[PDB]
Amino acid sequence: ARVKRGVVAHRRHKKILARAKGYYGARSRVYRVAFQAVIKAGQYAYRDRRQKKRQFRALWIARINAGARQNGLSYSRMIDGLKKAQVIIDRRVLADIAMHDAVAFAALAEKAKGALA
Amino acid sequence: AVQQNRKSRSRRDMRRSHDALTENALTVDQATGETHRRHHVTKDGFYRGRQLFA
Amino acid sequence: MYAVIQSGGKQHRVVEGETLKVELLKAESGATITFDDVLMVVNGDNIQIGAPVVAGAKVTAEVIGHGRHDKIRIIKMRRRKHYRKQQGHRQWFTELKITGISG
Amino acid sequence: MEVTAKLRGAAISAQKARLVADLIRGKSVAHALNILNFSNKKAAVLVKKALESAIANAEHNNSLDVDDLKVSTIYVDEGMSLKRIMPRAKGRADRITKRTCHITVKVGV
Amino acid sequence: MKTLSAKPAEVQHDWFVVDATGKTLGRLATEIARRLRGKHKTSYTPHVDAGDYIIVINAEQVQVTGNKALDKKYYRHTEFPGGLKETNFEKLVAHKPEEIFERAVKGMLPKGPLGYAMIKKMKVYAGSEHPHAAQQPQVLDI
RNA sequence: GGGGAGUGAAAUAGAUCCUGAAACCGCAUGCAUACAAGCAGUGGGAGCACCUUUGUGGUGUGACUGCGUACCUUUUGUAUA
RNA sequence: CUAAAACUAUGUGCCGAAGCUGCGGAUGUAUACUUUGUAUACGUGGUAGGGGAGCGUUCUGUAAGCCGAUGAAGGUGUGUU
Ligand SMILES: [Mg+2]
Ligand SMILES: [Mg+2]
Ligand SMILES: [Mg+2]
Ligand SMILES: [Mg+2]
Ligand SMILES: [Mg+2]
Ligand SMILES: [Mg+2]
Ligand SMILES: [Mg+2]
Ligand SMILES: [Mg+2]
Ligand SMILES: [Mg+2]
Ligand SMILES: [Mg+2]
Ligand SMILES: [Mg+2]
Ligand SMILES: [Mg+2]
Ligand SMILES: [Mg+2]
Ligand SMILES: [Mg+2]
Ligand SMILES: [Mg+2]
Ligand SMILES: [Mg+2]
Repeated sequence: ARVKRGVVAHRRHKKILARAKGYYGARSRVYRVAFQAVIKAGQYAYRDRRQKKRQFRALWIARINAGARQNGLSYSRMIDGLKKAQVIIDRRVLADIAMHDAVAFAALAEKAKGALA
Repeated sequence: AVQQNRKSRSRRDMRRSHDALTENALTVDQATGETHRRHHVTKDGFYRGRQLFA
Repeated sequence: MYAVIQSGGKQHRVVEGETLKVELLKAESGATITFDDVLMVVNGDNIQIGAPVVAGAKVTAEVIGHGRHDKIRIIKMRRRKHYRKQQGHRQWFTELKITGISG
Repeated sequence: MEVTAKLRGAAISAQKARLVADLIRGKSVAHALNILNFSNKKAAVLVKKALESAIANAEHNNSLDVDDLKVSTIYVDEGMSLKRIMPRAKGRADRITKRTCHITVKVGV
Repeated sequence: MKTLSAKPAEVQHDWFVVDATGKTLGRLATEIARRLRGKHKTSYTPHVDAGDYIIVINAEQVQVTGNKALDKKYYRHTEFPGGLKETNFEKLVAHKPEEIFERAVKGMLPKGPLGYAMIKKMKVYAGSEHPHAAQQPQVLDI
């Protein structure tokens, strides 16, 4: 039962090289280099699934800060005031309202201010 | 004495970006009608109204 | 008409006719669900903010179907330690369409 | 419609012939013939042979007019090498590859 | 829904003039850089230049506290074997007040193509007059 | 050496002649690229081009941006120069 | 950076991890009743190393069967599980 390694080996190399399209030089042509390139890409993607949620929350907090400082507060005091008024809108929606609807955001800032005083 | 890394195919084509050829100065001798290299005797021995080796 | 609703542990800002994906639901494809824990309603310089809920506000939606997102590939590796591991993932979702916002 | 001519097995390397092929790509047939006539390069003779053959094919088998023709396509490919041995100093031996090319011309109006 | 980025084609930079007479240098530089980057706008996007233009006038009337007018050193290297060059704050302010704001503000910005493109919107003039009267700047009381 | 003609079911079955992969090397089209510093990806993300529908679609490219020093072996311990 | 953007003392907020909570999914062990089906609970970082369960490859029987010139194996793309 002599077994030849021609078809399965060729298909494995082919599948690894099909996942390396767009890479530069030997990284999309040479199996040894493309294999390390695909593994490192998977590692990077695993770590950036975690980092994406931090980056987006930082962006929401910055936009809410910009919106609150036009209404007379800092981010800290608006978030504290909204928590003291039992408003539970999260930051993803607050940043949306800051970026698209200035009147409703002024209403929210007034509610927070009233809660603080 | 020798390289430590092979040269990418891009840096090898970047060096050859000065390797192109140019044309020569060719004119029409309407004394005879033919094309010839400017300032040179034609293939059959004509130049500016004279013939060598008739 | 821009209401704010809760679903699947997250919050959404919706209008009428909008189609959106949320986490998997138990409801049946073709049924009708109703969100009656509404956080804010804006109808144009008329703004109802819930503390934490707007009292008599309704948002109705229809279940179009259930599906899966595209495949994600998880790769764990430890260099120089003889350790590699790989996994696949597709996440489930329910697709809703917003029918009415009461206010 | 393009009319083709092939010159397979030229005894020159493709890198040397590509320089002459770059000079006439896309030009009128008479202008390219002039360029090739007044060149001091060795690849110019082979490229002129292939171009003359393509013009003759276009006018004989396809019956086209010549003053309207153009060098629409031209490219050079590599052929098969000849392997030889060169004795070096102190008993060492080097390998010499003698290279070949294929010229392809396509003439069209 | 999702968080949208600002489109560069929809961005609108505005023009402001700020007077520097009798002002601490760094406490002005932080405001200038915050306006140059666009952090005061609710459309702020870290990969988009949504900032504003600033004009500084009377750049030679800016101040430092303590003993820094004589003791703060500015350095340079020409990249020749001994080419380190040194100057003062007070020698440099009576001779090139544009470079003091250049350094103070550029140190407070990102370091890459977008940071190079933001510093272009700062215009520093030593005297009371600027040439950009056609742009209609506003008086920003920083 | 080729282009027609002709044979043959087939001529990129034409004698280096069944099938005809990869490394490597060209020609053509689309997009990007000559003020900007590093394992070349990854998370975002504008614009353009082509398909298509009246799209919160598909395909290619990727300005700008956060993070990020190959693999194996041997070691107390390696981006390791 | 100088009545600080330093130091000491006090207070009120906020940011901040793959920690914890929320929502969806997989899996190990033990238990409870059907009597094999789900709940409940605790768990699920790993080198040397031990245990368990699988994919694919060539060949023999099943096979004088089943698919194939209305196109097999092989090669090259696309879509999907
Ligand atoms: Mg090239
Ligand atoms: Mg000898
Ligand atoms: Mg064929
Ligand atoms: Mg063959
Ligand atoms: Mg440029
Ligand atoms: Mg460099
Ligand atoms: Mg050692
Ligand atoms: Mg040692
Ligand atoms: Mg280390
Ligand atoms: Mg080195
Ligand atoms: Mg907190
Ligand atoms: Mg977290
Ligand atoms: Mg955990
Ligand atoms: Mg769970
Ligand atoms: Mg484990
Ligand atoms: Mg654990």
